[PDB]
Amino acid sequence: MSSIGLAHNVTILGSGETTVVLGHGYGTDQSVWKLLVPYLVDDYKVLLYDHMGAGTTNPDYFDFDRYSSLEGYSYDLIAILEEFQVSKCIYVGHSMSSMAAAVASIFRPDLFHKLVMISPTPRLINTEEYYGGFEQKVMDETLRSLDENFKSLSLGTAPLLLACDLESAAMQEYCRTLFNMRPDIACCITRMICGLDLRPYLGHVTVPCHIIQSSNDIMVPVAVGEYLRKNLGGPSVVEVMPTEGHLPHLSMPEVTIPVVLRHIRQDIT
Amino acid sequence: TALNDLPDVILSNIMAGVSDVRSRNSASLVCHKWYLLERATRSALTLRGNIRDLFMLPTCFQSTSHLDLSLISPWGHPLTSAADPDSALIGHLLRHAFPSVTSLAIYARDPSTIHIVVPQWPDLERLKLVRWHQRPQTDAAGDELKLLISECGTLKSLDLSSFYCWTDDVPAALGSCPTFAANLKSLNLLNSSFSEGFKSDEIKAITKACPNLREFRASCMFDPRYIGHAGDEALVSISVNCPKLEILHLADTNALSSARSDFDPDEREGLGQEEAKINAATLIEVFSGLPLLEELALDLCNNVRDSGPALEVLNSKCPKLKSVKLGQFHGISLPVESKLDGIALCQGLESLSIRNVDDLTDMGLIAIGRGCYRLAKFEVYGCKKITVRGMRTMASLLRKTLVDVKIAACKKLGAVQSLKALEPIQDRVERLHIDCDWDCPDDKTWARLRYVSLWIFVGQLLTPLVAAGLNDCPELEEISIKVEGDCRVLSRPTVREFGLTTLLNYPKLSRMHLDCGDINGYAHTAPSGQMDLSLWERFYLIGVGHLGLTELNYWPPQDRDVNQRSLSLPAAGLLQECNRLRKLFIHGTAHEHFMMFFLRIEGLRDVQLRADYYPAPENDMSTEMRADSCSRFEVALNRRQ
Amino acid sequence: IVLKSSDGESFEVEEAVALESQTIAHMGVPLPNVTSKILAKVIEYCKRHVEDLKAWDADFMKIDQATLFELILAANYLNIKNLLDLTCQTVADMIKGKTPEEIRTTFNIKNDFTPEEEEEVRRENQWAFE
Repeated sequence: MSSIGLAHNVTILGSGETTVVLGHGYGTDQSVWKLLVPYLVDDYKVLLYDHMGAGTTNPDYFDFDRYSSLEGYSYDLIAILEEFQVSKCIYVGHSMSSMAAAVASIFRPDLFHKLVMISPTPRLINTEEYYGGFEQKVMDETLRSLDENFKSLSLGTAPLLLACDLESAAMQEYCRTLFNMRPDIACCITRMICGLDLRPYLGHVTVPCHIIQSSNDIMVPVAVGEYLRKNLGGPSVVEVMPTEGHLPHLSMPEVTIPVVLRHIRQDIT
Repeated sequence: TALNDLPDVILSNIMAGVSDVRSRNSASLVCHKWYLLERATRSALTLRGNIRDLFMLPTCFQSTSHLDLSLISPWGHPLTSAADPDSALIGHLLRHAFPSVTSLAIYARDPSTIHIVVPQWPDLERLKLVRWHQRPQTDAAGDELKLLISECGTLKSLDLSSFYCWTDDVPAALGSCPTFAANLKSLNLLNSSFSEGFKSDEIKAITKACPNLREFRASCMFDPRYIGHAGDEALVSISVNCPKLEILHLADTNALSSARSDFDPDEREGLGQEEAKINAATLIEVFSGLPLLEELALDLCNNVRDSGPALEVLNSKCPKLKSVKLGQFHGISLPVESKLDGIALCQGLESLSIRNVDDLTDMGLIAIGRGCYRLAKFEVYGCKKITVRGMRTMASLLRKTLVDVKIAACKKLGAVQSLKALEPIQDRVERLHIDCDWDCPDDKTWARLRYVSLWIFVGQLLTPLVAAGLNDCPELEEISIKVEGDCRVLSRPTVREFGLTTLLNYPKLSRMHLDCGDINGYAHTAPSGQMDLSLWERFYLIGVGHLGLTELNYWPPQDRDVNQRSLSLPAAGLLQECNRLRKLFIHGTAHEHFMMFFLRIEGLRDVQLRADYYPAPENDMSTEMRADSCSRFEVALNRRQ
Repeated sequence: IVLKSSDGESFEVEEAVALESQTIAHMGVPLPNVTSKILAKVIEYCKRHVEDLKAWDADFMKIDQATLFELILAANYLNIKNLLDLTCQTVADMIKGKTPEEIRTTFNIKNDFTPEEEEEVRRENQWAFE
């Protein structure tokens, strides 16, 4: 079949005129939707893909220059959607993948009908006037662990630093999956995430966005939802569910799945 | 005279004695005559390769009689896909490449694979079906196994011990053709993946359909809590229907579990601890009906009491008996004064395996040692009363023959006590299993010890092993470590490493099995203040690169709720440091980035991800494994020249 | 019964034991092939094989290449299956872990494989799990 499909492990499931595109967060793969896919195939056409950084993809295909910025991921999403004749899709994305889909909607408003976001964030690094993520001081430790791992792997030794070796107790959970790919790719993707700042660009997002957060989420502050709602250029709705952890759609499905299904099927936004 | 000048017949006789496949490959590269002789005399072949390049199959093995197709990459992938008309060519290709196959082992993922490959050899004698994935939904029962029944040949042995199906498929298939059942001499239904074992009625049907059986193994449902449990009537029917049985192995499905918590009555939440529907009189009748019995195993998870008289009848009515394995058979040996009784009267036993006997004391062990004086392999599991004195005395009694011992879960025998108790046979024991229980309260050269098996709880260190007594083992070539326990409640270990570097004490250690598959934790998301399984993988694999291992089987720990056994970054990084690995098998999943770490190993030849556990990853969207990743990894691995 | 070798050396033999060889039992005793030591060892071995169960059988093959070759070549003349087995499964144990070069060295065999032929044989051997 297509080289794009083989490169991104694209799978097409179900049937129907409406297509649902599921995008995992960084450090996981399309298998993170193993519990949501059964609830969708009976009434939606489901497209599952792995973005190029994922550990299930060929590390040779990973271009550091292309994927040092979010625009590369947005262009890859556009290319995948164009390859499979998908238009007006419903995109459900985890953290920082939904931001890539939002940028893609900025580029191609036609390809997207709505956006469902699970704990998104426009910028991950807190500033003086914006509290929507983590202090650069604590993300520096994660970057240092990734750099030490890459340095160890380059010399032929074992990369032995883990997210559980951090003392933040929230960076442990948030950065858990960043240690699930090749260390150099991990460093590149993590720096892309740290340098990301979509606050200027939120005004161009016109497609409706459905934001799903968690109650008192210790990783992504709940105020990010209100900030996004205010600064989005299209209709938006924020829902807070009683979940926890970095992967609610896999670890707590009996709570997360109904919320995602309701936001998929409700079109008012 | 030169070796090549010998007559070809005796040279072929020499070549048939070359069993190691590595040495056969070496010998095939000596000369044209040697290549021809090796290709003529190679009997067993285990096909290694990818499904994509199957049409590149070598045709030099025209004389192989045992063919094993269960390990073709991707492991467990369907060899034949029914949606493709081209799949019929695979059967012809296999028939042409290996025309003289009489024993076949194939991974029967789909019915089409069986229907296309198995009929290719009418003269097939033994068949082994392997399936760890889910059973496909069919119209009726037995349809998948009814494709086996060919009306142009005679199959003699069928092995379904690794073929997951429904327990009603087997009686349905055997009942559709009486000739096929009558031609069977061996039937291995001993699958631990059955959700429930065979019912009494199913066992009756299976035994009735197959009167000529010589070997019968089955995972039966003996628990009297469920309707249709196997009982006295089932055993009586087995004895009546198959008088010619030589091997009879019956076990409860939970008794076949890798995790001890599934069958151990101590570790079960009140499960078991209730008498099974088996009586001493019933066992007497069953043994009376089986005169040719040679190997007997009845591994139950429900107590049987006062079984001594039955085991006494065993000795008289079964003169050929050599092996006895008992599970939860109480009252096995209660000697009075100096009169032997129970299992101790079976003086012809060669191997005896005992599990969970509440009535056993030191005197029972002594009586077994004095009566079963030909015993060359003893195994005791979960006996709470036997202590070091009884075990040491029994070992001294059997000091001429005992070379295979296993002491597990015994309360009063820790590692130190077991190693002290095995003192009389220390210079003669070859295989040994002990539990790494360091907290149990209360010359030195293992000259012939070649294999050691260890069971240890999660989070326990291996370092006290050398101080326990296993110090000078000049011949130890293989050690198996099994780790079990729920680590979700444990805190971070105070010590950084498990202690695999403690195995540098043994110079000949080259093969290792590290089975951590029964560790339950959190895979990718720990809730809060918890540590995920990558920390434990690092803990249990630090220092593995220092050992000179040539072979390693590793079982990654699992998160039971998500049902995944992924390899993590520290595990792959530490396995990469094993520079002398020739074979590396990981019984779990690993994505492409971590699998590509293993290319740094210079001498690596056999690498595979074998998810031989139930249930297996169903598709590419359920785990991180991908078919393209496997193909690329194998292409790159077989490209290093 | 007394036997004689090829070079002219005459050796006595115990009876009954001689029925072990199906060729001998089937048919003084003018057998011309076994030469002294070979016949002595063969008869002595079959003698033990009437009553170290295998530890005498393993020590029994502590002889060198020449004696082992003579032993098997004449045990084929006596058609003795047990002797054939016990003997050949020593020339087989000497083809244990060893490179092709080492086998050629131990048995003085000379290579006749062109490099493409070796490439073909290695590609074929890649299809087997060792």
